[PDB]
This record gives sequence, structure tokens and C-alpha cells, in this order.
Amino acid sequence: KIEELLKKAKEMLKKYASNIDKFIAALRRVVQALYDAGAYQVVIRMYQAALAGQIDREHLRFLIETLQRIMANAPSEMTRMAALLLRLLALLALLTGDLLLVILLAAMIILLFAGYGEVVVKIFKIIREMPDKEEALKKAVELAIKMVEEFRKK
Amino acid sequence: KIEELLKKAKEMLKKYASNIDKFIAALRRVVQALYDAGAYQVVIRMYQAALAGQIDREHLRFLIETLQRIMANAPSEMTRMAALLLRLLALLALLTGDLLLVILLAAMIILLFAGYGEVVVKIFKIIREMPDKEEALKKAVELAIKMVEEFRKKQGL
Amino acid sequence: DEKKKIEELLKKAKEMLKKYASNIDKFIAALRRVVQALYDAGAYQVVIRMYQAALAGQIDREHLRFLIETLQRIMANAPSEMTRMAALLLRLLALLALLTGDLLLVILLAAMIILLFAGYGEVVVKIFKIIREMPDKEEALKKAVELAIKMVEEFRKKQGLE
Amino acid sequence: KKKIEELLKKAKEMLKKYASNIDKFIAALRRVVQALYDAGAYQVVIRMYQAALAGQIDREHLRFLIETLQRIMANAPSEMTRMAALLLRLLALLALLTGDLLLVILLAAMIILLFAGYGEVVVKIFKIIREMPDKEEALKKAVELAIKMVEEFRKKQGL
Amino acid sequence: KKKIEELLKKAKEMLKKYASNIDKFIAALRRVVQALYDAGAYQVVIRMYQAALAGQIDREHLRFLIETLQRIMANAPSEMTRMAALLLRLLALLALLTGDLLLVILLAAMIILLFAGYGEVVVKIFKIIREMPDKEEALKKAVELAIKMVEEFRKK
Repeated sequence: KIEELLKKAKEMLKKYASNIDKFIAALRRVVQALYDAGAYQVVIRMYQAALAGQIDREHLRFLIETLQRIMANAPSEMTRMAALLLRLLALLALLTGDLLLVILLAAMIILLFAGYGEVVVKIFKIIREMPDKEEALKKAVELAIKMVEEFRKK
Repeated sequence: KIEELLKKAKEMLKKYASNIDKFIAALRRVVQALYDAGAYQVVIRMYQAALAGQIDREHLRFLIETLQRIMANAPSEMTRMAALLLRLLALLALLTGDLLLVILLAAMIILLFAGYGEVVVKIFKIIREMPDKEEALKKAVELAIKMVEEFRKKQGL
Repeated sequence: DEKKKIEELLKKAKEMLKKYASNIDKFIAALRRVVQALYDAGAYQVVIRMYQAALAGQIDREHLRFLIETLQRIMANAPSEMTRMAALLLRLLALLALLTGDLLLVILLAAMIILLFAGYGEVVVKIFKIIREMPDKEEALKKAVELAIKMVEEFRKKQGLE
Repeated sequence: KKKIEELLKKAKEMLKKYASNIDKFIAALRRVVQALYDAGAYQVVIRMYQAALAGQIDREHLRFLIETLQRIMANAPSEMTRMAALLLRLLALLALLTGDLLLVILLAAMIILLFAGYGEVVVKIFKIIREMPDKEEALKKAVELAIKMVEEFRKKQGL
Repeated sequence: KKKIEELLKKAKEMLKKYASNIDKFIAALRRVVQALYDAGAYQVVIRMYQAALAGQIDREHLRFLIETLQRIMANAPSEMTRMAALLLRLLALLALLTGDLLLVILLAAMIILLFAGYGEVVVKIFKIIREMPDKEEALKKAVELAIKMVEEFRKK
């Protein structure tokens, strides 16, 4: 399953690359829907627990199911695909138990909610251009954590 | 299964009856733990959706597992058992599909958060003293909804 | 190699239970001495918290690791071989609980510690009887865990856990 | 290696955050200590303290405290509590990696005094550790005051 | 020379603590001696006792007892046991720093008598050391009583 999820994730990132701005907008709408569903503080708790080495699996499952409802009711294809990408990342974080993916997902949600689109485009640039995916993942997680700290400052 | 959950729930309510004040305090602590876990807005959304005839099962499942974690890490027996009572009610709502159970659970959590303990004592009195349990559930849900409206009027929700 | 460790830990346990069968009363006494050392080391409240968390479906691995290391210190400083080997048996069970993630092993370990502390030696003898006689070991574990939980509840009612 | 230096750097920055608001940080430390007690770690702290007073470092005790404090950081809703827990965890990690008994004694005595309600003693310990020029002599003086107050608390009530 | 004074004052305050409850302090001393035996130090104590009876001070034996008693203090859960160990450790350090054979004999003989169950002899030793005005003559009398009762124990 992990192999299938990784294949679909990168295939979704090729659609992202084709048109960044509309995909970022769709991610923002998905994050707004998550907030409307009552899941934002769930994301914040998941992020804090992950920063300290704890993976909140119930939080991940609730996020996955909420994203699936969003895909079911979204009229825009762009919104469905943004939701699908975030859901694939969440399922990967859940099944691999990898803390950096939990941090990446939660920080991406937080930064999208905060309006830091440039940080998300750069994170995706790190994930798609650098070949060493593990160190690209570490670099993007480092930038995400740094920028959420900056958002937390103001 | 539903029969066994009902058995443990009412047996838990007799333990409640033995000492109402400390049990309400423990329920307040459980709800504070729910809020700290990020689950309070989950309950509010579940409550609105139930008021409109929709059962948000992902919300219920997240609440159930959060209550289980609270039971796993609570040092007080009172806190563990209050959490267990709320979790049994949630499991009943999930397996029976009863919208009134979802409304009751969410409204009890909200009123506990609001400090309306007296309303919670009255809800429990209605469901355990009235003989016809379905009519007690209907009446308690009506009182819960009314008092949640009052809490929304005076403070925020 | 992880499973390799699991068979080695279970097999090393089986030899300890045959030695136990040879002289149950003295082995129970050694278990009481090990548990008294655990209490003196400050690990009893750790065991109680682990027990409650396991009863609610959570495995506290830091608690298990602290118990494993404490039991190893007991083996290092115990002058009686009986004490060292009782500690070794409990440590093998703890390592098994830790590597398999089996909640029933965590509950059994913690309840055995609590019952030994409470003086319920015959309950521990019956637990070992279930684990040694019943053919289906997985069903023996469930039966022993339910008996342990029941008797820990009785002890909590009569005397108090902490 | 060079991690002890990073732990000292992060600790000193955490003590600057402490200095910014003393009272709320002491409150967060008491909340962290209450969480330790709820986790079953208080008797561990007392045993570590007694062993350290006689020159013995209980390393399993330290590791259990480090891991418990990290779980507290993972589940604390207030950032102030998370950062108090992180400060105590950095001190524990330093005690573990340097083998310094005075750090073990300081950590355990601070936990005991916070549990006992001697917050002002902790404020004084932090004042000594942050104001004196010679950090090692400040550590010795702070440990001296901590030991005095834990012994006095044992004289009045219990431990 | 100043350390000898600091050890002596800490000893006198420990003996006032003993006086407050002699029976419980003797029980704690027996527990300390049992811990020494479990640590493998009892034959060390016996050889130290013989060597001191013949005018030889075994300093490695004394140091091993000092460090073992401190380990006992580090791991004892009872405060009184930690303090009995501390009293014996102060006495051992005094024997080591002064080179006094009577302190070596007294320490080893008290350990032996506690192990043998002669608690009352140790109570009398403490009474002699705390009542007699001339402390050196009190030490001589306590050593004579200790040697006499250890020899009596060895005969039977």
C-alpha cells in the first residue's frame, strides 16, 4: 500500500507543478473546509505532539476521514485533488509511522491557513527538485517548522 | 453489544448516584481534557450536525478514541470512570445510529464545559428516574438543547 | 532478527518455569523479594500507572524500559540466585511485552507484580498453573490475565493499590 | 561530544525566556511536576535524589524522567508547560551525558521543592545560576541551597 | 587535622540521634551489617579485625568498607539505615585518618557483634563512649568489652 500511495502522491505533485497557483488556492480551500469541520485544533495538537516525537493516530484518522468527506462534496476538481494529496500524505504518515510526514502535513495545513503560500511553494520545490527524498523531506520539515514559529510570533 | 453497553452505562450511573458532586467534577475534568486535546470544536460541529439530522461518525470515533486516551492517562479513578461513561454513550450513539444520543452526548459535553452542572444533574435525573427510557431521553435532550441555547446567548459557544 | 529475539525470550522463559515448578514456594518467595526491591527502587507506582494504562489499551514503554533496567540492577546486586532468577523471569516477560507490544503481557506482568506486593501468592501460583497446563498458550494468557485483573480489583477494594 | 554545548546553549536561552516572566514559568514548572507525579515518577525522583546525595547516579531513573518529560511536552496544551518540561529535560540530558552529580541533585531537588510548594527557593536557585559569573561555583551554591531546603522540608513534613 | 574534627562533631550529633531511639538505631545497624555481608565485605572485616588485634592496620580493607557503606547509603530506602551506615562510615574514616588501632578494632568488632546478634554489647559500647568523660579511656574500655565479647562469640 505504501508503494501505491507514494506513486499516487508524486503523480499528484506533477499536476501541482503544471499549475502552482490554482493548486495552492485549492489547498487553501481544503484547509478552510478542515477549519469549518472543526479539525484545525486537531491539526495543531497533532503538530505539537509530533514536534516532541509523538504521533497522534486518532488525529490522523479523523483528518483522513474529514478530507475524504471534502473530496466527496467538493464540486471543483482542483479542490478534490488538493484534498486527495493531503489525504495521501496523511495515510503515508499513518502507515509508515514517520514523524516528519506528520509535521509536514500539519505545518502545511497551518501555513496554508495562515496565508504563507510562498512557503508552501518552496516546500514543494524542495520535495520535487532535490533527488534525495529523505533529505529533501528533512529540509522541507525544517523550513515548515521555522515558518510556523514565525507565524506564531506575530 | 448494545445491551452490554447499556448495562455498563446504567451501572456507571449508579456509581454516579452514590456521589453526584464529585462525579460532575470528574466529568468537568474529562471535558477539560477533551478541550486540551483539540476535540471541543469537533463536539460543537457534531452537535450542530445532529441538530440538523446528520450523524458525523468520524467526529464520534475521534471522541471515542480521545476519551480512551484520557482513561489511559488519568490518575483519578473518578476521571477514568467519567470518561468511560461518556465513551459508552458515544459507542451507543455510533452503533445504534440514534441522533438523540449524539445530541445528548454533545450537549452534556458543552454544558459541562460551560459549568452548568445543575442542568447535568437534572438530565441524569430525568433519564434514570422516569420509567419510559425513550421519553426520558427525549425530555433530557429537550432540556439540554434549551440550556445550550441559553449558554450560547450568554457566553459564546 | 526481532522475532529471533522473541523465540529466544520465550524459550528462556520456559526453562525458568520448569525450575519454578521444581520449587514453587521458594520461587514465589524470591518473586516477593524482587517486588520488594522494585518498591524500594521507586518502581511500584510506575507499575501501577503501566497497569491502568494497559487496562485502557495504552502501552507505556518508558515504564516498561525503566522496569527492565531496574530488574537488571536487582540481578546485579541480589546475593541470592533465587532472587536473580525471579528477577530474570520478570525481565524476560517485560522484554517480551515490549518487543511484541502485547497488552495482555503488560497486564499480566503488572498484575503479577501488584499481587506479589499484596501477598496474593496463591493467585500467582494459579496464574502459573494456567500458563503451564493449558495447551493453547494464547487462551491460557487470556484466562490468567482475567484472573489477575479480578484479584487486583479485590486487593484495590480491600487495601488500596497505591 | 559537541551536543553538551548545544544543550547548554538551548538551556541558557530557555532561562532567558524564564527571566522574561518568572511567576508564570514557576507555575508551569509546578504543572510539569504535577504531571510527573501523575505519571508515577515522583518516587523515582526521590530515589535518584537519595542516590545522588551519596555519589551514585541512577541512570535508568534519569532516562525515565527524560522520556516522561518528553511525553509531557507532547501532550501539554500550554506552551509554557511544554517549555518548562523542555528545560527540565535539557537539565536531565546534561546530567546524563556529563555524569555530573550536582546536575542530578539540582534536577531532583528542584522537582521535590516545586512539588512541596517552595517556588521561591527555585527562583533563588535560578538567580544564582544566572547571575554568578562562575557557572560551576553557581551550580555548587544552588545545589547547596536546594539540599538545605529539601532537608528542611523533610524535617517539617515528609518527602 | 580539621577533617578529624569535622568527622568527630558529625559523629557526636549522630550519637545524639542514636540516643533518641537506641533500639531502632541498633536495628538499622544490623540491617547495615546484613547489607555489608551481602556485599561480600564480611571476611574483609574479619581480616581487618585480626590484623588490628595484632597491631596492623589494613587500609585497603578500611577504604573498601567506607565505599561500601556509602553505596549502602546511596541505595538504602530507610533514612535510619542510611544514618547507621553514615555513623559506621564516619568511624571508619576516623580510623583511617588518625591511624588509631582502637577505632579499627571497635569498628570491626561492632560489625561482628551486630552480625552475631549481640546488640546489647553495642548498646553498652555506645553508653561507654558517651558517658565516660575521658574519651580515650572510654575508647579503651569499649575496645576491651568488644574484644571480650567477640572472643566469647568465637569460642561458641
